[PDB]
Amino acid sequence: QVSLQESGGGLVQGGSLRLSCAASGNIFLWANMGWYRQAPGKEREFVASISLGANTNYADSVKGRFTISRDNAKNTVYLQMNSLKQEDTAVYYCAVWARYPSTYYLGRGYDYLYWGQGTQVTVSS
Amino acid sequence: LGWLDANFEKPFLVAGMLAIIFIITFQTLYRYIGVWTEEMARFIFIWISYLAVPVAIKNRSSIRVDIIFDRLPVRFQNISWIIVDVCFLTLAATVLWQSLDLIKMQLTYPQTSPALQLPYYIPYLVLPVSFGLMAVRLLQDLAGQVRICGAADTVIGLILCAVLAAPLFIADYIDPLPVLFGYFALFLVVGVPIAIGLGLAALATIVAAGSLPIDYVAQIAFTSIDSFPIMAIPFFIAAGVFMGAGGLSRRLLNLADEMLGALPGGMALATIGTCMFFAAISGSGPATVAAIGSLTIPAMVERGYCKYFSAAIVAAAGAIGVMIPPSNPFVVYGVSAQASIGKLFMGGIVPGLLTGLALMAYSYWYSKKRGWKGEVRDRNLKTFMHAVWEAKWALMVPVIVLGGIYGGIMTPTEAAALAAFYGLIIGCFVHCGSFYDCVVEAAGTSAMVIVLMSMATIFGNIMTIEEVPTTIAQAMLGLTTDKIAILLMINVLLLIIGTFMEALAAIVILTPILLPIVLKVGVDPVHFGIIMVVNLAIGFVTPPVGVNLFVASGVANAKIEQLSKVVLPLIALMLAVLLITTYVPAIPMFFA
Ligand code: NA
Repeated sequence: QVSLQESGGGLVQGGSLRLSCAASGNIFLWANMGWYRQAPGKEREFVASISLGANTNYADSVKGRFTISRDNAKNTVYLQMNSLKQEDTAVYYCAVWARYPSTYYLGRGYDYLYWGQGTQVTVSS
Repeated sequence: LGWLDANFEKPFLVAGMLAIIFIITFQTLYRYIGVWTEEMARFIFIWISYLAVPVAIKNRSSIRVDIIFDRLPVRFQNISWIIVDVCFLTLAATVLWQSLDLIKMQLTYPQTSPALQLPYYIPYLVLPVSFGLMAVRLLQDLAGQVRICGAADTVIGLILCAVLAAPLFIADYIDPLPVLFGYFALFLVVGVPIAIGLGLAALATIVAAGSLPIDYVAQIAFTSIDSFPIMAIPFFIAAGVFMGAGGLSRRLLNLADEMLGALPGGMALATIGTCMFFAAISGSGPATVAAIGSLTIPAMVERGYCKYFSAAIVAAAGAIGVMIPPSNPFVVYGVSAQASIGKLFMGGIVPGLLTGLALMAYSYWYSKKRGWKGEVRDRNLKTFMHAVWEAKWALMVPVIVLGGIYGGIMTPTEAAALAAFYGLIIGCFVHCGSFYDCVVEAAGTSAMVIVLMSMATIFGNIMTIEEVPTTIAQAMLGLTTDKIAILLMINVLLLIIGTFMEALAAIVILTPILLPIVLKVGVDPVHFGIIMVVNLAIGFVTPPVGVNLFVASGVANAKIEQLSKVVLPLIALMLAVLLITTYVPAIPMFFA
């Protein structure tokens, strides 16, 4: 079983919250890791993702603002959130999925993301 | 109907290949000058990649491991060919039937693409058509073979395939890995092309073990190579082909002679300077040996050098082609490992220079020892500038590929596309039937790699589903935990593999397994890439399967058993550069 345990979450002043998420389980190492933010009255959108070979993919709004890294030894994904603004005040979910899509249907590939509980990231002024 | 009986597919490869070169190039030019176009190119690129296979069966030019095929008699050589067609026909039919059903289902529930808005059943018509054409070309060659072999041989070939595939259906369930590896070895050993050997191995596991639903194969095949980074393979291969056959290699060889012709052994120093200069053009080793070995080897023999030493220095000197960017193995690794190609390319520069310096110093030592000498000529600033001006077209390409990638101006696949477009421009306006034939050769060559990657993705997926990367990782850590002791074990393993397996085939098979463990102990994913490529480049000139020796031996009509001895000192000097890059990660990754 997999139980992600997001860490470093909490309210913020514009400083950085430097989110960290660590995966615990029998697995050796996740192929992919990423972050999704579900703003209030909104949808669980996409924040950032890092491949096994360290190919980082960011959402358009996040481009250049958040850097995502990982520690393969500790099995931890970091989201060095920076220059945060009131336009970004959503909860953050730590997502991790395998290298290849788990299911295919009508010629498309789908990923089954494993999810962390999340950590409210509140920002004022 | 002779034109359709032989050259039916080729017009489409030529038409499509030109399109994706123009489409991606135009996309890049407008993008830089300042989005749906990529979707079109990716769809076409999938079309030529699978249309080009039917050609590769009629030519009978599929890449494969024939270590024991050559050893076998002629009779057994024919039986091996009928088995290859039957096996490759079992794969082709299966992807045909599933591809049809997949299209029938897609018609029931329409589903459009993001940008083009095309129904997904349109771009997927490559799978039924291409494996439809593939199956007939197999039937033609199989019909020809049975005429060549006879009735006694044919039943021997067919019955053997029946016993080969019997256990998959006889037993309700068999362990996934033994079937996956057990069959992959058999197909690899018999002679089946590597790309197909993977596909049938994965296909056999799905049947006996049911690792994935059978319907996944067609969907994986199209989706596994639906990415933009993979498109840099055909672009680079085309750019090399349109320029390797040009004859600019002679212009470089003159420039290399100008620089290093004066010193003792200056001829052999010129050879290495040429291969290094031509290493920034071709992304392949054998492309470099052939493009330079054709010229320098006859010249070296005439000047007095032992032909065997000329064959040796050219084989090793050409292995730098895959190190200095561009290079296929990095692109195969960047895609299979999902690592940064823009970093792997800059990674291999320093190992490439060190290998060349290593060889040049040894050549200088050998020449001075044997009294060999270069030509006499009053080279000066005037002559050097003249030689530079002549090879300008050759020296313009490295600017584009490096400046585009290193400078952060262009994606690796964008820079690859501009190179092919440039290769065409210099491939016709500085040198129709030949040009048409070349374009078929580039597309035929690229398809040899993409089809391998698609079948590898199915293969890699079944391995991951069985937690093989962890099963290997746990064993290695338990045996030892030191990072250094680990990187030694990998480097040794690749060395043994390089004497028996192709570079690109090994990369796709092994990257899914080795990438996690080396990451656990803290090896950078890119760094492990440079190690893997440099460790496999040495595999070019290591017998028995010398990917570069064979080309050089042919250009010199030498004996591999004797050419192997001459090149052994060169292997050692490369292993010295291999260890330096592995255990001193600062310098190989000076840029990356
Ligand atoms: Na190269």
